[PDB]
Amino acid sequence: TLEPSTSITLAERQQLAYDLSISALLGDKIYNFGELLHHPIMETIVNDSNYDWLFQLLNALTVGDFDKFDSLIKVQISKIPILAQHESFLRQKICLMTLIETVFVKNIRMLSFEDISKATHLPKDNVEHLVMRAISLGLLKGSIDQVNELVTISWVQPRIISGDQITKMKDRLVEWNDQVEKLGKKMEAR
Amino acid sequence: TKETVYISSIALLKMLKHGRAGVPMEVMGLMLGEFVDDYTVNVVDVFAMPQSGTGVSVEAVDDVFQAKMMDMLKQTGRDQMVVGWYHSHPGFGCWLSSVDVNTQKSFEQLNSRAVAVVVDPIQSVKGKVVIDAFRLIDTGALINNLEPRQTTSNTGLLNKANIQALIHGLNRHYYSLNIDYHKTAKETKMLMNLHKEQWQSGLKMYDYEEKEESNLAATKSMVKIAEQYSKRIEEEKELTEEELKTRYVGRQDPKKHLSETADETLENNIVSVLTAGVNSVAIK
Amino acid sequence: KRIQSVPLVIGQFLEPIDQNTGIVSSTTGMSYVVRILSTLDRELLKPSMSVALHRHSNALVDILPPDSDSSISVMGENEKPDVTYADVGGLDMQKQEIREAVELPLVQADLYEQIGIDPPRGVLLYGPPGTGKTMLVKAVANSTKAAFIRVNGSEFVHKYLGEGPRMVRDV
Amino acid sequence: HEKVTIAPLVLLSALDHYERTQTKENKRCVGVILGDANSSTIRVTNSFALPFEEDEKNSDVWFLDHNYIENMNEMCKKINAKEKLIGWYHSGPKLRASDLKINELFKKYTQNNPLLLIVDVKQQGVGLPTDAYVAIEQEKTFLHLPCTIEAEEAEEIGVEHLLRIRLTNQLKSLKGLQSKLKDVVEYLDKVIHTILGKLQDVFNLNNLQKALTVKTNDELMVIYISNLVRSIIAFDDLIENKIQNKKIQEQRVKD
Amino acid sequence: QLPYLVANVVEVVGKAAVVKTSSRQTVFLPMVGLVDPDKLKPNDLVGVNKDSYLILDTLPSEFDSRVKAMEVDEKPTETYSDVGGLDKQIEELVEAIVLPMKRADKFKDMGIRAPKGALMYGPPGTGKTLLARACAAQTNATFLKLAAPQLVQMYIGEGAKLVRDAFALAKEKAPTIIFIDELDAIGTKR
Amino acid sequence: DKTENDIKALQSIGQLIGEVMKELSEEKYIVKASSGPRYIVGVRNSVDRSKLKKGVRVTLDITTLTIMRILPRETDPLVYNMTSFEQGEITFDGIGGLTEQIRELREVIELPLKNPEIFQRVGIKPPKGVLLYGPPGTGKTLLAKAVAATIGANFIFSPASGIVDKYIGESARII
Repeated sequence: TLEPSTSITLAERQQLAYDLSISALLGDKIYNFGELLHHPIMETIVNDSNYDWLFQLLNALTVGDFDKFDSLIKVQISKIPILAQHESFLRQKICLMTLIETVFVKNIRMLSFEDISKATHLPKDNVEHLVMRAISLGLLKGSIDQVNELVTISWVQPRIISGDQITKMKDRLVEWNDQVEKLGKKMEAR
Repeated sequence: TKETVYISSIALLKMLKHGRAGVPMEVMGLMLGEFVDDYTVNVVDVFAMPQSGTGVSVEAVDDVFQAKMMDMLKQTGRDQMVVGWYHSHPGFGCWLSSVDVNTQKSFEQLNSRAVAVVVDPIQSVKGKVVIDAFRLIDTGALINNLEPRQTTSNTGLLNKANIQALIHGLNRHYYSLNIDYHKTAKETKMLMNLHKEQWQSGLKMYDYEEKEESNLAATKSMVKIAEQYSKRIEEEKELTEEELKTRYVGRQDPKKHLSETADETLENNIVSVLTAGVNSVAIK
Repeated sequence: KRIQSVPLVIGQFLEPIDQNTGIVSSTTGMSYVVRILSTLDRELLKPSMSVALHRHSNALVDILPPDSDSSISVMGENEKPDVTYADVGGLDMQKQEIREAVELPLVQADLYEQIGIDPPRGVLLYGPPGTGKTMLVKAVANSTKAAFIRVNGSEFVHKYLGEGPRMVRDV
Repeated sequence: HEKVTIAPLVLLSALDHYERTQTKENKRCVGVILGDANSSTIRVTNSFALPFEEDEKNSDVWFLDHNYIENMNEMCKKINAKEKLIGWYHSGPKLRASDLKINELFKKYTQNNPLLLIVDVKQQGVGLPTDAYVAIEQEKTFLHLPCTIEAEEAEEIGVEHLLRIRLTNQLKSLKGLQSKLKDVVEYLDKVIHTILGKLQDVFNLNNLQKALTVKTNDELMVIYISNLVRSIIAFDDLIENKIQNKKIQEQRVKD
Repeated sequence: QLPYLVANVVEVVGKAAVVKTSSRQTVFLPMVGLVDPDKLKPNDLVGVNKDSYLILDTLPSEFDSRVKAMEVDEKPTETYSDVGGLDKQIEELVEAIVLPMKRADKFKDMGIRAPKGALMYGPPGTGKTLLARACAAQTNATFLKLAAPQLVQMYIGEGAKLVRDAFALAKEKAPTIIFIDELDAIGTKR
Repeated sequence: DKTENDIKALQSIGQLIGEVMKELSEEKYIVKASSGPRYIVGVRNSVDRSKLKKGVRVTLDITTLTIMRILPRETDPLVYNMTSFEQGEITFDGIGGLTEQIRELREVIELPLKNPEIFQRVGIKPPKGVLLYGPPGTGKTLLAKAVAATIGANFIFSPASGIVDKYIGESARII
């Protein structure tokens, strides 16, 4: 937050957004390009001339289509295979944060090899190596069970999303309130 | 009736804080407030004075420091009438302050109803909170209401009263201090809920959960030894008595060892149950 | 429970009189009459032992453990000795004597009652200390697992009297 | 980190200046805490009020005399030398815009980070009638330090002379989810993620205990084994006392 | 408080000090700013508060238990001309005693160490005890005599404190000459 | 500024001193105070109970009668009654002519003191005392300061006069 200071025009905002964007191409840490959208940047800059990578890679981490981004870019960033590797981590990290409590109802943490293969658009052999490299970089924790096909990943990387935790937090509110009327009033009326 | 001093919440705590420096050393202070005889006695604010080289005497109080401080009482709402001068002394059997003689006699000239308070224990603290005072009488103070009839006066069975260095005279005339306390509805609401043992409060679940559960493995082994020595006492108790009479100076033999096998058993089982109910309480 | 607490004075109990009554001797140089607790009566009450007393209230508190140590004429005590037995050879002449006078009465005490004999209360060692002797004594506590008390003849040196001869009975 | 230790002498002193000055909801009594902020344990052994005047029409208008601040701190040194300026305290249930502008006053004579304290005479809801906060900048950033109360030997015992569990724990635990739910809904309509990110960290961290659920029931049975043995001991005294009660009845029949 | 408690400081960690009172009581007090670490030493009068048990101001040192009955004469009056015919012995005493003393800077600039004693033997009456004051008179030195029977003590162990107190008094007053009587009594152990 | 800082340290409260006799319990100890008889003591806050053993001199509180600070074990001053000196004023070049002994003394003193860990690998032990006899006054004062000069450690001098006295526990407390 700087309201009073750092006087900047539309010319330097595009130059500043360049270093901010490229930092998130290979950056696997602290959310993704959407943080640059959270700040008044994309609205203050042009939507084309390779400034649209925030919009293309936003849905690319969900649908998992690499042909949309690679077709609109040049050969500069597509020559390095590492860029295509980091895009696979952020795609899976969205679903891996849903294992405990975000969206899913029963709040039970379980992951098989078949369910994660369809979400990451990768086979069973490449998904086992992708999780191991994700934990090795410090983004995640936990262990992996290949015998029973179980994936236990400890929650590390936070997220800025909200609105899906209000309903599931009520589950702890309603289920525990029933013991106040039954068990809670049983000991009090003793 | 007489004047029964009612110590407020802050009046008791500041007296221990002012005499906090040193066992042998001594300080003083000024009691404030306004009150009328026949009930009302109250001390609003208390404040200390710097320790001088003369100890406690007529020259101990500084009128310059008192006048400069008194002007600050008015703007803060702290200004009240001075009802006396409270001190702090290590204490003796009789005349707890050997350097304090001519003070109270100069204090009774301004107000004859003014008293002086001194904190007795000063490292002797017990928890009955025994506090001492003195007030001069000399000629006069009679032909008035009933001083002794208030609280447990008209005494002198044998010599025993209070410190029992006093008998009749005490310091002078047996002023017969009466120490009570009264608080408002807001002050009583605090210490009841606030003060219990320590502060875990507002959630008791997880604070002591991990600490008690970690030592539960060692507690399980220690409570077993207590039961081992339980029946061994009762076994030797009934083995040596074929009489059921008293040559044994055993006037109550059983109830002591029976309570040691009961109250200890009653202590060890309740802490493994009542705490076990909140030891999980996980649900979902 | 709050009476005792961390504040407690040490005294010497003398003789019991009546329930909630006792005659003790304080360590301050004086002697007072305290009140014994309701817990200690006969079986749990020792005739003469070091006990704990309250300071101002002057009452019985707890029976102190049998501590015979003091500041004057100290008595050393070994804890977890690192000396290993049979560290020096050729001691078999002395080793057979120590095993019979130390390890024999400590392990099996029934061999003396069957034969009808009693074990000796000590042994005298004649020879140079520090060479196959002094260190061998520390090796005895390794196999016997016993408390070793190190006492020097140059200790208990003082200008007063009565403290030196008292420590021999206390140890 | 650091913790704030508030002695009962300070908590009861701030409550006295409120009633004696006849302070209504339009005014808030301001005072100065005294203690040692050097170590990690911040203890306040002294407190006193100040002639403060509050104006609700303008938050930038406050009346505070700096002469009484330095004089009283110097005159109270004769009592204890461990009392210095670690911060200040004020009254009122809420923090208004006038509290932010008065934070930079005592910072001139204060070496370490000053300490702020809010005294609530009503004490409405949950615990902690006095909340402590620290004032530090990179924009003012306030952090809530853990509030504990520890006094001396004679001070803690003196409270017990003046005054001479499971259900309450479940009530405040249920209200924690109700108060948190209202903070999320009101913040949702206020924006239309940073504040909710901290609450999501705690909320996320038989769901995760399913692996330990099997081992938990095995430990609960061992606990009942000790309780079953202690229950039998208490049952033997009932039969022993029943026989002992007859011995008294047998003496009443013969005598 | 002017009448401070008489005590001795056994220990000067850095800001902590330990003092031993003469009442057979040992207390612990922190160091203040009115004293120096070199000023706190045993066998000296140090200021100690009775009530506070804290060092406030120091105390003047007058009676240190100096072990009296040894004559201390500061700058006596004697001359080598008071007795004639000794010029043969006078020239030997002045060069070996008065010469390294009277001129301090000459021997210090050349790095020549001055002898701290000269042996003297002969029958009584020849001026051995008379000329001892002549060396301290011209050099303005304090005459300190050590009596022969005072060296014989019924108590065992008095020789340690007597010698230490001899150089302790000579440390405070720099021009001090120690005179020993009857060297042959204490000078033969065989 | 010095006057204002000095008067703040003049109001501090002193402390007592005692020695531990035998350990009673965890939070309760049995000690012997040097200012009077024995009193049951304890700890207060942030006090290490692992380093408290028998005979350890402790700082006793006056009011609560608890152990506050931690002090080493000392009775009589060892820097006054006993001569204490650091490093040395006489190096190893003025003791020359003893080089036959100097080569032996440095290897049995300087070598094990600076690197004692070399003996732990073999399992041997370095010697404790070193007996240097001879005619008194010749080279005795030089070799005394020469050993501490090449090291730089503390020089503890033990005069035989103060060892034999008439007191209570004289030579015992010295050693």
